[PDB]
Amino acid sequence: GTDSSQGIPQLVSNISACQVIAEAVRTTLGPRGMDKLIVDGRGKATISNDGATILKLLDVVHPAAKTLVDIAKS
Amino acid sequence: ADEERAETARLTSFIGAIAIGDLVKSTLGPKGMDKILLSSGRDASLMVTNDGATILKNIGVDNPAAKVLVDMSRVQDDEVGDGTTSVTVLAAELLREAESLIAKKIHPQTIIAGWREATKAAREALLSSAVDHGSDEVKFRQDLMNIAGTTLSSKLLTHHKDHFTKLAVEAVLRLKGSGNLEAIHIIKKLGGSLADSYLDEGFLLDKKIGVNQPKRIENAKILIANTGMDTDKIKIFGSRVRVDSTAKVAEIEHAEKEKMKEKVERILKHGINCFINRQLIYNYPEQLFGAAGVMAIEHADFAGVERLALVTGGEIASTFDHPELVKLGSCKLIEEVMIGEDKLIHFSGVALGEACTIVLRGATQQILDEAERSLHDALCVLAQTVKDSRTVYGGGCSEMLMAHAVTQLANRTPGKEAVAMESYAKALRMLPTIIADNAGYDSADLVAQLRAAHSEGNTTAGLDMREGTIGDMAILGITESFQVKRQVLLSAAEAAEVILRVDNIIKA
Amino acid sequence: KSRLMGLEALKSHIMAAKAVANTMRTSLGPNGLDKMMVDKDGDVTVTNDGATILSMMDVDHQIAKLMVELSKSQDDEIGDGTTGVVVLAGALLEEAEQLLDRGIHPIRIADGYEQAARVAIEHLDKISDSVLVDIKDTEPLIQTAKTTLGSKVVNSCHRQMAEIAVNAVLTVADMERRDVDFELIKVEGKVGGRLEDTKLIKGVIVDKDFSHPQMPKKVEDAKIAILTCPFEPPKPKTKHKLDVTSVEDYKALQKYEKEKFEEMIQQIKETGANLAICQWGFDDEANHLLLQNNLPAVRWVGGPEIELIAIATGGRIVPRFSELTAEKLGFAGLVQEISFGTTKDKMLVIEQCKNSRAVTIFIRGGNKMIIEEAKRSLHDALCVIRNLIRDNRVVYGGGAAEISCALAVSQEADKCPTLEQYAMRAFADALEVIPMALSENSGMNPIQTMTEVRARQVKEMNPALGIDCLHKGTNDMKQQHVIETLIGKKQQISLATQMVRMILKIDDIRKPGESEE
Amino acid sequence: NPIQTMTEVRARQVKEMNPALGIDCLHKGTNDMKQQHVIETLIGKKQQISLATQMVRMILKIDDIRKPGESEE
Amino acid sequence: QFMEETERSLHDAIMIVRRAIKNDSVVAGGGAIEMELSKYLRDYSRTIPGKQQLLIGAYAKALEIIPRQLCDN
Amino acid sequence: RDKPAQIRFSNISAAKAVADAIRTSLGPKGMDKMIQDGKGDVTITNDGATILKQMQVLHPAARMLVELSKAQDIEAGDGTTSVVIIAGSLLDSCTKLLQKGIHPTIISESFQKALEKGIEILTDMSRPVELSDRETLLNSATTSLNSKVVSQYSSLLSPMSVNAVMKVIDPATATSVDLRDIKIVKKLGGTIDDCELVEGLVLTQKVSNSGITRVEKAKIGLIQFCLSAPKTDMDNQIVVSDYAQMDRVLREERAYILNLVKQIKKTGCNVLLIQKSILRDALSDLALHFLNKMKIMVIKDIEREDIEFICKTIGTKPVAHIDQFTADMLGSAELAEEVNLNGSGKLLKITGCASPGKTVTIVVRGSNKLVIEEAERSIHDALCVIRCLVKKRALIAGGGAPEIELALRLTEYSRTLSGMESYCVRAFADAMEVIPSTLAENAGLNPISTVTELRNRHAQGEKTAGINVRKGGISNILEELVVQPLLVSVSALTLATETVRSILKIDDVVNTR
Repeated sequence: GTDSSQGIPQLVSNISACQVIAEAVRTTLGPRGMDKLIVDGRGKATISNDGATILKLLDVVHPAAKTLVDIAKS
Repeated sequence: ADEERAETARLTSFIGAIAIGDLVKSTLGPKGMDKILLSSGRDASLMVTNDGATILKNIGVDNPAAKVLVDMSRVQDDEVGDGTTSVTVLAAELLREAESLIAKKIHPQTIIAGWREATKAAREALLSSAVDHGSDEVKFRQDLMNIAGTTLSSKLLTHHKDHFTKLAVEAVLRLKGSGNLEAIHIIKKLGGSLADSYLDEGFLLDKKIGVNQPKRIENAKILIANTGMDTDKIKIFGSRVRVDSTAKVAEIEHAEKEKMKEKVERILKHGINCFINRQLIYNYPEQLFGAAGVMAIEHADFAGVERLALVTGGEIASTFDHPELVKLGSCKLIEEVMIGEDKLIHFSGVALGEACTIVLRGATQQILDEAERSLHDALCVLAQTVKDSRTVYGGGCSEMLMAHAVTQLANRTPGKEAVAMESYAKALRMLPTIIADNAGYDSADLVAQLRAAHSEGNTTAGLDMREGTIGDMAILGITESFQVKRQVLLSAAEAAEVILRVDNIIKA
Repeated sequence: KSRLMGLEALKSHIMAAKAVANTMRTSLGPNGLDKMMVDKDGDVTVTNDGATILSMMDVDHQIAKLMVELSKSQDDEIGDGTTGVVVLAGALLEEAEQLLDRGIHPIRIADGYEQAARVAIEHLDKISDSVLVDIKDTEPLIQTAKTTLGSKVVNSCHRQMAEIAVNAVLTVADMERRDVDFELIKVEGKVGGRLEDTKLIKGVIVDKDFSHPQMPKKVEDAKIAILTCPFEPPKPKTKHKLDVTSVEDYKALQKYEKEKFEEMIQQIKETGANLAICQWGFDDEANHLLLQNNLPAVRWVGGPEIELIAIATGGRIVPRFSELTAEKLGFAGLVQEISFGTTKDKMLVIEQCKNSRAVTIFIRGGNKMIIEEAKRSLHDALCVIRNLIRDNRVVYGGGAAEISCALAVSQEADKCPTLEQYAMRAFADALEVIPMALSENSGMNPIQTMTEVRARQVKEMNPALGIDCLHKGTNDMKQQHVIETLIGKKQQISLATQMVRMILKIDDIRKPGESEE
Repeated sequence: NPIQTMTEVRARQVKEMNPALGIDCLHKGTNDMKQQHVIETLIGKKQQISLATQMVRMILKIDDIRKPGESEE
Repeated sequence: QFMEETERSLHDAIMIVRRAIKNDSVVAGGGAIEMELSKYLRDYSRTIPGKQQLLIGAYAKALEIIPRQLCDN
Repeated sequence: RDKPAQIRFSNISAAKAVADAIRTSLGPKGMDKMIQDGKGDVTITNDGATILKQMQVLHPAARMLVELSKAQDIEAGDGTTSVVIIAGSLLDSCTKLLQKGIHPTIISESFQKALEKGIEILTDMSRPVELSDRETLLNSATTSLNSKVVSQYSSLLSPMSVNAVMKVIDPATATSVDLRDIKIVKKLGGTIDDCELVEGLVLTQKVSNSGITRVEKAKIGLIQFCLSAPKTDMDNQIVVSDYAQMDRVLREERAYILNLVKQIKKTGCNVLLIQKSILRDALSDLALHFLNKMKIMVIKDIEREDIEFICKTIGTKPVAHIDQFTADMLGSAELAEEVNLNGSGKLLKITGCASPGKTVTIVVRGSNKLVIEEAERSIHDALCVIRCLVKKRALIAGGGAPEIELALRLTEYSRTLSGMESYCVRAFADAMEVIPSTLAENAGLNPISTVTELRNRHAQGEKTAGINVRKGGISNILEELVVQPLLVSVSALTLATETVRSILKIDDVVNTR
């Protein structure tokens, strides 16, 4: 079949989808700006302080997470 | 994968060697309850085993802790002899000692040193009550007898031990400076005798010699050869590939009878009537090998020719080319002597001398093997009797006495490690405990009284625990080389202490 | 998979890197306790060697892999120190815990440990910085090749293991170049030898011996015929490989290679090289000819080895039987098979007194782990020795520097007003595991044992005297000849603090769980 | 060890008869009832004898093991 | 494990040194302008609103969170 | 560990447990047992002797008894239930005294001196008869042919049971009369009155068809060779792609062999026993056609029994291929006799052959194996009974009845031993008198009257008498026509002795893996 959802439950989930992701890069980016060891595969363990790389590395399960990648990657 | 921590690494260390250490325990010291090996996993069998090394590999040794003593005890019996049963129990006795110290949380360093410290001091103490019974060669022959007396003990043999005592004695006597283990040749077979161990003239050999070929030979001078055939000769012509049809699968087998006949001629170039091709032949070959006048006698033993390569002044080598390459073996009469319904071609006219072949006729191959290690150990330990006439008194009469000073030492000698050294001087006396109660005696009045009876200097006084008593070691003749006592500790000494200090086990 | 951050990812990082240190700190030092380690392969490995533990260790928690790395770095250059940097990590790791538990920020904590490590490695410089030549170094080398080979279980009764190392880095690499060649030093070992069997070979020992000793077992200086040519089937890459079953082709072939191999062997005798090393070596049929030719020559050779026979001997390369010329002759000082008194051990030493470009330090022993024990003995001995033969800069060990380092750091921590004033002082705290575990390895109560050294360093203010590293009763470091390359502690420290620091800098974990590979 | 210890005067019982000697009651290293001087009124032992089987003889008395709902009540 | 962090300085600098080349117009780094802007913007939260002082206030403050994070991380 | 504790019981348990339900024995007791296995397969079982051999037992000390079951067969052939039933009796004494804390080695020690005491008192109550005296050979076998399969036929077998022995028996008292001694061979066909004592070495064998030798002066063959022929032992010059070539290879085969089969006969052979194995097919069956046409008995892939006896009693050796002729090492034969009675069975009768002074042959005949085994099982024990009289003379009663005489007499010596074992020696001296009571076991209700009456009245037979368990009622059991040779039960003691003693020797933990 086909799935769809509207309005605040979706719309809050629309903004709920996003706010989860921005915390990946949250404390990152700097000298005391943190650094991310992100292991997205069993023997595949990746380290970046940049979002775009881990954005490329991480899975995007949301249109938000999808719509976010380029924005930061921009 | 896996990282194991000390507690299990120590406890599994404790349990396995202890679990295996008590397999032969009641069979150790003198004879208590025996040890039945039930084999239910790999087969269905009722088996009786007092041997650690037997018991070791039979039950699963795959416990890495068990592997240690299984290895260490095996190595020890394989070196000094009858050490497996010891070492398997000894470090098992040891593991219980530190296990309290471990429970007391005594520094792993502490127990290591103190035991190994006391390990010296006891073998040191073992060095004193070690007494030369072999000063005089006849007393040494008597030393060889009592030392072999404690070796052949505790196993299952009906009349067999009597042949091996003198023989482990005689293997030394005629050889001048070592015992004969290899000059002695082991033949383990089922003959017309339910119990026999005897001396083999040359070495007997099994086969049915039928058909045309004369079944006896006289004035044998053997041409010693390792080269030959079975159904196909090794030569330029030894291979033919032809099958184009179903008749050929039948025809291909007939041309096999072409390959046997051409070598029957080749033994005739040397003209040698006594020629060992050490590879087998059948009656139809015996039909063919009886025509020429140069016979190929099949399945000649390697060590039996070595047996001959010793006394005859001949040679044991590989392959063969012409009679002068490998020196001609010579035996007065090669004969076929029937034991039961089966006949045995017997290489004879050569009796003992520099070497011995020993044919054991038992009721079972089982009774044949338990005498070998008995012999094998009594051979080696009587080779220990050679250099060291010292026999230190058996029945653990050394153990308690080894434990005597170390006890008295541990108080004095360490101002700390007495924990280990006493524990050392403790575990030494476990072997007497497991037997003396199995004896019906009260070990508590054994390991310590009789200790301070012999350890304060009546050393002949020792365990006759097959009477359930104190017993006189020299009088019982139950004693064995001082060299059989030390290393069985030294193996077992480290058998324990390895897994003691093992604090982790990584697993792939 | 999941994002793990902060105290979550902290206690993620904390487990194994702390937990792994425990078996290694119980393995710390010679009094360090062995560990039987058994594979799923049925294998059994008894290891007090953390570098071997880490190798043996396949365990999870990627950090627990990163130590398998980090020991190997210090393993080659410094030699010893593989295990300590690991057990020091978990020290300053748990040490880092309660500062965050205090509320000291994850990047506050690491740097306080980090700059305080500068003082440490700086304070380390105060112990002994000496520099000497090889022939002087051997004394501080063997006194350390006591410890190294000995902390590797039986230096005992060996300066044979000790002083061939004095030659090893020496011959392959200069003193001052300090370019690490343990790659040029050939550490070779053979079971069936003895630990009392150890040998320096400045050239290459090739295990393959003369086809027959009936042929001369001594080839003269050089005149080695470099041959990549089949005298047995050269696993030739082109064709379908089939032997013949018929007597017809059985005779047709046997006359064929009797012609070529002989005239090959004679062509070798023609090239003027009375040893023929053959990268595709000798079967017996060529060897009868070779014997019939009375030409000393070498049977099957490893492919790169005949090349290693070139470089290590300075040997000029004759590539192939097609390139043959009498001018190019491989170098061998003397070509002979070597039985050491161990006859089961037979190699053919190509022994270069002229051009030696690979120095074979050849050690022996009764069995596998034995020689391995002796190899990693001979390995890290020389590796510690390589520092000291280059710059012989010695700190005396067993926590004698730790207090010494922990002292200066501690006050200077307080002197720094920065938040890390705690962390830098918290830094000086976890240094004490080094005598601690060693104390308990040596079987002593550390908390007292260590402040002995403190009371020592309160007085001494230098590693000289110390506690027992060898559990010998003389509490000493200098005098106990506990002698550690002053480079290595600086190495070892910087390795611990900075690896952890990135572990501390990485608080952001995308994993399905706390740890992962 | 009783069976052991019992085995001893047993041998005596085969060796000797009705030992005025015996096994140590005092746990003396020596075993008599003489050296132990353990001797009881040849009444009392038989007086004691009278008691034992009587009890078993008592427990059997009648066929009634039934209870109204009263047995020990 | 210390080496990675070093050259990223080398790699970053070039990128932003080149970035300093590419656009020569350059301001203070490290979010210096945001607070000003955060002020400057919700200054309109005084100036803008019939409504959206909220929006202008909420717009103004979100600037600061990046370096505030850098402050807080 | 408590395992040696728990298992030694579990050892004794499943040993004794299975062995306890195993006592229905000696008479129409209980009700028939139809066994359908743990795999669900129907068997109908009865008459525990077979059942003892049928016995399929989990647990090892239970498996110990199947052995122990078979142990009595070749030792005696009588009282196999005995050694099986009394197996629990030793197992009894174990636990009770193990409970008592008696060291099981003492209990293990308790077995021999008992076994030393016990079998002696059986010999002390034993009833002397002879090994060569046809009447004493008859009577023991008679009672052992009375309740065994055939009796009317045993009237023929009892003397042959005896007549076989006087050959086999070596002069007067001699260790003699083994199962290898009397040669027991089934013969297809006839009946039991066709079962006859056929003296010397008589080789039962499958000889191809007839036209064979029934004629005197065989050279009895042992032949490891092929007749060397096209498609037999000799190269075929003809390859077959063709029906003219394929018809050619068998013709050259069959036309050739006809010479060797006569040459096979030319040794004088009325027998050549083929090698049991194949050289290719070994001897072609097209060959074996013409071997028998020259009157030479052939069993291709000969059974094991002939090969040995002919190498043993007759003493025959292999001989050269008849292209080489033979070595005349064909054993002594004056006849190859192949008899069909009922018209059934093919045989080799060798008389005029080497014989040890033993190897009498009995040729056991019947319209089926039933009639055959009817004679066979009966005569065999009757031999084995006489065999026991040979191996150990005198007599004891049948069915453990004398063991109660022992129990009384022994318990005293058990008692008067007054040792650590004496207790055990007393405990097991009392574990005998159970056996007649415990065979009574399975049949019925209002039950228990006779149990101790199966005991007491014997104990009140003085030490000389008790109920006859075979025939019924009290007499002097030892000769009532309730009898077995003295040898029979003294083995049952010994046999069960160390088996149970081995259980006391079970310690720690054993499963070989």
